[PDB]
Amino acid sequence: PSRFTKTRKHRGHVSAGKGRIGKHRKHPGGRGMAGGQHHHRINMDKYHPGYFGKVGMRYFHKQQAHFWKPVLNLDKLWTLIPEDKRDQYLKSASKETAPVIDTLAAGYGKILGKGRIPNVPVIVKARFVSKLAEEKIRAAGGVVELIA
Amino acid sequence: NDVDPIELVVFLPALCKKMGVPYAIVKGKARLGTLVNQKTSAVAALTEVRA
Amino acid sequence: GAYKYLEELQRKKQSDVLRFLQRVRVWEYRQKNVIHRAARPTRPDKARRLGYKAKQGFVIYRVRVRRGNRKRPVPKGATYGKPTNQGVNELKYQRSLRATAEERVGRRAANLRVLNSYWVNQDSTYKYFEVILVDPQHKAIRRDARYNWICDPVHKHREARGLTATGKKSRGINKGHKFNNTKAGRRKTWKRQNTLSLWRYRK
Amino acid sequence: AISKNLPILKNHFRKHWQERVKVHFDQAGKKVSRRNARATRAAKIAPRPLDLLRPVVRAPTVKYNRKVRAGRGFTLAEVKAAGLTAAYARTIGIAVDHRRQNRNQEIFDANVQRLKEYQSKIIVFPRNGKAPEAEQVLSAAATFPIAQPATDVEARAVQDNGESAFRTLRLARSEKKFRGIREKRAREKAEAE
Amino acid sequence: TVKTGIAIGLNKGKKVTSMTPAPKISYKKGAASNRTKFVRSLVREIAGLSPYERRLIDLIRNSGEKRARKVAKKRLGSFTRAKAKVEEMNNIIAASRRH
RNA sequence: UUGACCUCAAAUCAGGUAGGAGUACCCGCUGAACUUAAGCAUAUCAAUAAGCGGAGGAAAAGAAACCAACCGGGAUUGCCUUAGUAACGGCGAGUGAAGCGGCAAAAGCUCAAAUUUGAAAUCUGGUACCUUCGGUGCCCGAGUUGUAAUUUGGAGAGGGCA
RNA sequence: UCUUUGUAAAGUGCCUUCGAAGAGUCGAGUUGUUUGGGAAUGCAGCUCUAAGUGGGUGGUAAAUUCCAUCUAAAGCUAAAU
Repeated sequence: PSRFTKTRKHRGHVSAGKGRIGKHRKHPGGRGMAGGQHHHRINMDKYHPGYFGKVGMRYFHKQQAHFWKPVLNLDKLWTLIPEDKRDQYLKSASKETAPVIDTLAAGYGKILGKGRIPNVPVIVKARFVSKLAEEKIRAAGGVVELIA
Repeated sequence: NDVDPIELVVFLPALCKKMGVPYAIVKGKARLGTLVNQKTSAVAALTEVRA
Repeated sequence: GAYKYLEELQRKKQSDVLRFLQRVRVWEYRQKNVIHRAARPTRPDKARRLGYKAKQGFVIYRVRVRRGNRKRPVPKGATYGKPTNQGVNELKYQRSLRATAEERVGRRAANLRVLNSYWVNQDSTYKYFEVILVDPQHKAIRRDARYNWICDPVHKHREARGLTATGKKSRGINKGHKFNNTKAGRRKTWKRQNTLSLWRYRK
Repeated sequence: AISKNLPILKNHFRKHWQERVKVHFDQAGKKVSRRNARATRAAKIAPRPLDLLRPVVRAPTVKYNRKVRAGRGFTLAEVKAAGLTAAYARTIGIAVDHRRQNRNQEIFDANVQRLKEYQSKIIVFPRNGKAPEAEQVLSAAATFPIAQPATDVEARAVQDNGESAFRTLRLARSEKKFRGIREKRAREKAEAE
Repeated sequence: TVKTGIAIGLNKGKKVTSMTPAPKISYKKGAASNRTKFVRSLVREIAGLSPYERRLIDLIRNSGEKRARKVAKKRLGSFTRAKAKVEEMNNIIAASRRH
């Protein structure tokens, strides 16, 4: 709030913390990102490299739905099952009742493989999977099949 | 014959010819109107006649 | 129905018969006034589909509007400003000649609402429109509530506001991604997307 | 006018935004007015539920097709399957959509079941006589909440086949990428013997 | 066609059992009624041919279909506009040549 | 000669109607420049201010010649998001939406294209009466170059059959 | 209350014949403006100017071949604002 701002400590000091020689002016360097190629080149080319240019292709009418693909790692995979029944599922690890996890209904598009899923069989439902994720799922004894 | 604008009946002779109904371009829409108890008629037809 | 034949036959605007009719009609439209009442529509089929019913209360004016662009009214053709606006010739009016015709007819007969208007003919330096007018203060049209919506005070001078078929076209009020800027009024959308919507609890 | 390690802040205020700022002090006021409007509409049209019955439909796009939501209205095919007429449904308080089409059985089954359990849960006063004293409920949507479909069992047996799911995905993707060239080459062989 | 039941591919999409709903009377706005064909046949007989249309008849019947097809695309809007017009004029030439 | 009709007139004709004010908001048209770009011309300010025209309590838009590419949604409007993103731009300065999603509110329809053809079944106006934001009777007109009923694509019409 | 109000209308299931649906308009070219809309977003001027299983849209211009979704060139309508 105002009573703590240092302008209150600046009452009585003539230049108000802006220098006598500099004489704080209204717009000394231009306005906005002005002069990014002429006199602010060093600042732009030292702290924001790659600012100027046309890299890549122009995507017309980009809908973020097409690229909607939230990531899910195998370690985070077990968090989808509710807590009350997670404990009974890690124990009694059995092929004939393997928990099925609707990662898509949970809001995850792809299954990634950060790793170390325990040796229990889990049926994984997802839009996409990766080489290592499916290998580890098989290594745990479970299976992954795709949905849409 | 004096239908204004003329395109209202411009196709009637063609339409009559294709269907084969006899047609007569009579002089005066007022005559047609006065045989139908109106101001003008611009067209008149008989579909049935006493014996 | 004759109007089905009339509509298709009036579509052939370059046939010999249609050319002869428009040759004769453009002349006697020209020797009459710029704005003059037509005693009956010269395109009854077009008037019928645009809502003209041959009952007393409906009015048909014929209006003659100058062709060509709009020359910007600056003296000596000198527009003082940046060169991107120095252009005084070649500037195109944003309202169709149909819309200009409806406006001049409406301001001539201010006691009528402009139902619609339609191209009737055209020559080198004029365009010709028959403007469908409906009298809101005639008891015939006040009754028959199929048409009593136009005597509602919100519909007076709908051509000046741009509410007829041409007005909708000029403003680009159409459904589609082609009209994302102009869907409910480009000034409303512009104001909609330039407002700073601040809340009680800032977001 | 630019210095230090600060991100480039794209602020769109070169325009005279000050005349066009709209601050919503009336957020509390409009909420009270809206609740009053709901109160007066309910008092006006009592005892009908103050709102229509919306069908449960699947959301579009690949992102949201995992959630059902209240659509606009029941398609005419759903209304007749419930044994009604579109006009009659509108009067008794069923939202009807004429431009939506039913192409999914599961969605269609839910909606006709939604209508059937709506009819059995409403009562309609006769036009003539003493209408029975009914208590006004204020939310048809709440009385018939939108339900997520039950996908499958919580835990079932492993139906393994060694399909190598990822290899299927590459195979399907490669076929889609190369469908044209494999067809065109087959076409050239077929036309040139 | 039925979907493949996976998130990518030619027929990506969930397995559903469909309807094939009752066709809308729409999608038939372009369908030519019996009376409508009669009306347009009458108009062509009585109105005749438009100026460029006669030139196209001359061009298609003397120079060649391809060289008339290009000028129709210029004269009319686009290629498919020219395609429909040219195929029409071959029919009118055949109809007017016969009998 | 006399009646029409068509068009065009006049009337201190009978009955009406428009103008102007206000303009905070709204609908269009026209439309700058200062400014920014550390210069300046494209750009920006801005599809803004000023000018003009036109309404209401709201107006506009509005029931897809839509969005999508999905297990599809379903008039319009507004808010949160999308998103300071796709994209535009001396690709410089800067500019920059929309679909989906949640919510508020939700309401759908009407003409023209059909012959009633076994009967213009329609409507204004004058006049008389009355229970008068009007009704009835009679009359003059308008109207067949088309007024009512019927259909508006979701359909619907006609013809039987119960 | 009804001599006002049933030579009444409305809804519904078959089968059949159909099923008309908007032109200087869409669209194309060029010009100017405008847009985030980029081989051209929209509008406007001029020239050209259609079809009816057609037409429009499907955010890269064009041709070939399909699919998907709507039905323009006529109109009205409360609320949320």
